[PDB]
Amino acid sequence: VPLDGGRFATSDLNDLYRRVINRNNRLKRLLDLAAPDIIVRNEKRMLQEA
Amino acid sequence: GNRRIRSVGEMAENQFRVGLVRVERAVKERLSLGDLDTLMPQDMINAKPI
Amino acid sequence: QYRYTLPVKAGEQRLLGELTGAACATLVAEIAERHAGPVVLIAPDMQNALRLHDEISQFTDQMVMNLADWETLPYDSFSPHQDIISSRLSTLYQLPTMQRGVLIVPVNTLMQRVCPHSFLHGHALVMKKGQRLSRDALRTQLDSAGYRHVDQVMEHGEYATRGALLDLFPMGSELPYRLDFFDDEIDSLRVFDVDSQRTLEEVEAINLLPAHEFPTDKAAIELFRSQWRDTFEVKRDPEHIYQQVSKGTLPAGIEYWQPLFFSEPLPPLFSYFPANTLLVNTGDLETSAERFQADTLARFENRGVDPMRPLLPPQSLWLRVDELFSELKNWPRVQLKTEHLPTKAANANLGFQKLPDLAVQAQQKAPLDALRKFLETFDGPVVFSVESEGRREALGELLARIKIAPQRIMRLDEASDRGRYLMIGAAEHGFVDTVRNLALICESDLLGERVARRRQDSRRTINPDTLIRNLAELHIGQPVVHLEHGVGRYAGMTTLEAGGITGEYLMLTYANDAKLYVPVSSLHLISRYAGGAEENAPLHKLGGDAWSRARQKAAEKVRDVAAELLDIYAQRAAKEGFAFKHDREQYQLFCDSFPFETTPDQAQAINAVLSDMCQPLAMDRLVCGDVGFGKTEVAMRAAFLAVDNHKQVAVLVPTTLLAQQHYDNFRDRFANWPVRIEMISRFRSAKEQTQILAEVAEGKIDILIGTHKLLQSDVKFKDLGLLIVDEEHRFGVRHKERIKAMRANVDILTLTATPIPRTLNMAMSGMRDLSIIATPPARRLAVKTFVREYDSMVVREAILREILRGGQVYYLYNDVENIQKAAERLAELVPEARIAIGHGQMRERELERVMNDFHHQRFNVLVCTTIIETGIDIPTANTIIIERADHFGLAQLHQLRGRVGRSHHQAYAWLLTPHPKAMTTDAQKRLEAIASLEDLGAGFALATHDLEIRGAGELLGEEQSGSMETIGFSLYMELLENAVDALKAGREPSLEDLTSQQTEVELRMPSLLPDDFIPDVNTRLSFYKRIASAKTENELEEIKVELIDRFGLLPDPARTLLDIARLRQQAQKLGIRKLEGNEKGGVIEFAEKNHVNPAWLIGLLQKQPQHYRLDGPTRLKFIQDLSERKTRIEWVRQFMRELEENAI
Ligand SMILES: Nc1ncnc2c1ncn2[C@@H]1O[C@H](COP(=O)(O)OP(=O)(O)O)[C@@H](O)[C@H]1O
Repeated sequence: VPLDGGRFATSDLNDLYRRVINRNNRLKRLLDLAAPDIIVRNEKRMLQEA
Repeated sequence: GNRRIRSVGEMAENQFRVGLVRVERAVKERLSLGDLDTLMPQDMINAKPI
Repeated sequence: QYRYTLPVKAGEQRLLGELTGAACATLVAEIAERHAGPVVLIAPDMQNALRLHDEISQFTDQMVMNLADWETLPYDSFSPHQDIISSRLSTLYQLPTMQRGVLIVPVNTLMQRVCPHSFLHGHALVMKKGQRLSRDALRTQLDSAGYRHVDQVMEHGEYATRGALLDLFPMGSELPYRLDFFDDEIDSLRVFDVDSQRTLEEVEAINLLPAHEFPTDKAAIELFRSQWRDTFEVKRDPEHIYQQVSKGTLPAGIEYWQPLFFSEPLPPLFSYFPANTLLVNTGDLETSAERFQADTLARFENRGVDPMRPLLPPQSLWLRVDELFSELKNWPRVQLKTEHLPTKAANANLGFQKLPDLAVQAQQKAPLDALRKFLETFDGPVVFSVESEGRREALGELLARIKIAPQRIMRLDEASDRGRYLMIGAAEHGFVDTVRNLALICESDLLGERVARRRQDSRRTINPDTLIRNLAELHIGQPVVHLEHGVGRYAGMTTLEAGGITGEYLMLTYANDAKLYVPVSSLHLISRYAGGAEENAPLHKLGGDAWSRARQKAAEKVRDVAAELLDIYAQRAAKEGFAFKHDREQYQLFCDSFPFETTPDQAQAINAVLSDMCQPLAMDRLVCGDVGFGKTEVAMRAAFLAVDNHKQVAVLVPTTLLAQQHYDNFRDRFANWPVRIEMISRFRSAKEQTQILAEVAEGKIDILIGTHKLLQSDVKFKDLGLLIVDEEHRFGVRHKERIKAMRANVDILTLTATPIPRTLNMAMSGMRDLSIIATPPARRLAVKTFVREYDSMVVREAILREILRGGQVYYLYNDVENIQKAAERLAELVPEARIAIGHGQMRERELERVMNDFHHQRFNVLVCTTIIETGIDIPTANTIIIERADHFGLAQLHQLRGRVGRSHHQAYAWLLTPHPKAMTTDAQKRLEAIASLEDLGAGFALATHDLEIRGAGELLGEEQSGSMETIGFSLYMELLENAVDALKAGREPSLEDLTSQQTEVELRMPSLLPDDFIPDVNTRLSFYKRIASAKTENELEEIKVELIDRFGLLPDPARTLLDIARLRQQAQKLGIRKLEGNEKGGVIEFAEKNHVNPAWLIGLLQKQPQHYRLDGPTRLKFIQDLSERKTRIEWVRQFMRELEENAI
């Protein structure tokens, strides 16, 4: 919902969905580019914590 | 004889003393900061925490 | 003949004196060259030791080593970095028998005790082929180690000895080795099989070094536990050291629990000295040993607490001082010291007079007066002792100014009666040896003054009659000048208390009735008024603090970015990139010039670079990775491929220093190919700039390096084919794409350390490529990192841990106004450190002095701003202390963590924090991110932490970091392709050349089409096309009324835009090429074939010289108070209306 002052609601579940889909898309691209593995290890760590 | 009244002035004293402790730590770091020779006792202390 | 005999006795001392700087090094070189036997120099401290460690090799040729000391503090909580231990024991292996050689140990090490030699001669083996030893000798040494003779060896603890061939199967390795002794010597190192008995490898020197200095196995563990239960008391704790080692694992400082891992008394390393060894002394021991022992004890009862990790008494882990001075009567000893002992036997003072005042300055007219007046009157030979090779040429033309010829010799004995020679070495100070009249002069013997300059103090020279000569009969209300502040009204004398001292003072009233009470003692600062205006005198306000002057109200958006970024992006996506050509063997011969081997990830990064370079597409590749991972040679292989296709490689870096290293790297790597490589910065002269940039158009320089000077709207590459940009997270957006504005389909390759969020997001969203690198070639260190609260003793022990290692400390404060105070605040906190000051705002000569003196270890701790972020060398610096890590960008946090390290030494990094609830939440997220990731390869994911806490910036604007509620990327791509096919719809000229052919009409006034008037950036773009392509005022007005038709009224930015276009029409009509205007006036620059009425322009000049000056032939500076921009527009309008009325 807009807060009547030009911005939106807080709505933390959309924030968490945005965060998780960011990590997921970033990791998908990272596996697409065939990075060396130690990068995608801690990215999978980050997505799991997300 | 084990419980005492602290009235209006004593609590205002305590709140004022808490504010004084915050501003004296601030002005203490400001005084330990150099360039004292051009300093004044007005920019060194700030009326916001009191 | 030499000068002095030596101590050869059981305990004799040999006193030597008259010793100035760096003479002791060539003296002990003499000692080593004259004594058939070892030389062990005892050092007073690490620093001098390390300093002497490159001194002595300058003067002689023998193999010279330190003993690797444990790097830690006494009773510290840190492992000594096993590799160092591996170096430590190794030297300690050959220390019992080493015939010739020089070992420098410090009193920190020499007071330390070592392993009991049972473990070393039993549980370790280094053996080289040039070791003349027999068969049964090694047989009985294996027997004494406890090994078993099996003639078909398979088991740990076995060896074979048949005929001449000996075999061994150790505790350490799973393989036996064949020895083949001949003529009382070792003659094979044959790695043969456990069963098949044929050789795997022919070795010269076998290195079976134990994994620790101490026994580690089970029997050692129960022996240790027996010792601990005898000494300390065991508590039920899963972190207590007894249970911790009982689990088999190890804590950090475990080695400081030394003697429990042997159950023997520990030797003081004197046991490891050879038979007739010669100890040489430096400074004294009789001082430093005392205060080291005092520090040792003070630290011991400082941590003689804490049943979690209790400590042994220092009597086992060290000698006592008296114990040292007893064992120092067991060896013939030399004491070198810096004064004149009078006379006795076993004593000599050798003429080593310090150098006279030889110094250079720019203040005198001929700078080398002292040297030019010294050298003709110095009867002996003269030696020049330059450190570096290229710095040799820094002396080469310098003494050529005094016309004096250096010859390169190697040996100090090479001196003649009178001759001038250069010596390449590592000295620091010179001297005259008056025995042979020899003179050694260091480079640092030239620049003795690291001096600043004073100022102010004007009225202290005004001792005139107005000072009143301290009359003390002054009246009240007298306006009185007090020279530091100004004039007040004197209001009497007053007594005040001052902290247990009552006093009498002169109360003086300044402005806003602020009192000031100078003492009656210092009455001479006080002067009577001189202006004669005693009843008209002003009043100064005290303090002069006008900071309030930082309030508000600056506007922005003078120039739109979004349309132009969309334009350059559409132009790139419209045209096609260059398909490069690759030669196998020509590229392979370039690969041969690389004197290394590519790590496999580095290779495939290089392969992805070339297999994108050679394509019809345009390269746009991030080559992100951690610093020091080998990024540059990727760009080398890229450029070579580019440059052989004749494509004029352009290199961009954001500082002069990085350009300076890059010039060396490029020139040294391209040392065999017909390519000319140069650089440009502010350090280049204009006369060099004016030929380099001109020649760029001609183009025999193919590789050009520089700062922002390339992006200065004058550099014209004749055929640009490769952009390489380094150290990305700078450069805004405009500087980044300002080069691509020149050539739409240029290939761009961007190196970085940690990419900025915008270029990270745009790369990860498929717009640009990404190629990550990891796995550094040399095994570098993850320099342990901490984030702790500010604590005066924590920073103290950090400083101490670094300085008794011997290196230097970067201590960064990043506020120049108080760094002077913070210097002494640190300095009496650590009184034995040496602190100098360095920041970016000094006078640009003392800074270089500070950094070079730092580079020559003349002081230990440097207080600094973030000037060090420019990435200087000197890896001896090994500890960063960021005092207020609250306000520092996370990318350059990683960068500063990259500053320490660069060594096999374990670097450290303390990140001081304020109190956790005081700081910003974002700062806490930053510090949790930096405390999470301490590895190699973690730079990139740390940039993924930089993103997603600040928001990756807007995809079609500036401001690389920020949430900003941008253009959505799917909508971004749609607008992009719409621009693409609308662009290639009918071959529409790129907007950038509509910039170039346009006359310069800059007026410092906001002239654009605002986003509210036109939301669609394609439409605003094509309107920009139509206005700058419009060539008639009729078409300008038609476009204007069409805009009005489409969107209502015409706002002021649109109106100003359109009339500037009108002005451009008559500017190009007359020949008025360069028009700049401002508030103050501006410059009208005409063409060479201009429509200026010359006589009428002279009439303008002679009717108003204040508003018309020809400064140049066609440069007319007009000075007008153009306060209103409407008046500015009408002024310039009516002015060119006058000029067209006078057009010819
Ligand atoms: N494949 C390799 N094998 C051995 N050493 C390498 C290799 N690649 C790089 N190095 C070493 O690492 C350094 C490379 O650093 P460079 O790419 O010049 O800049 P950065 O320090 O930013 O990586 C060089 O000093 C080089 O000696």
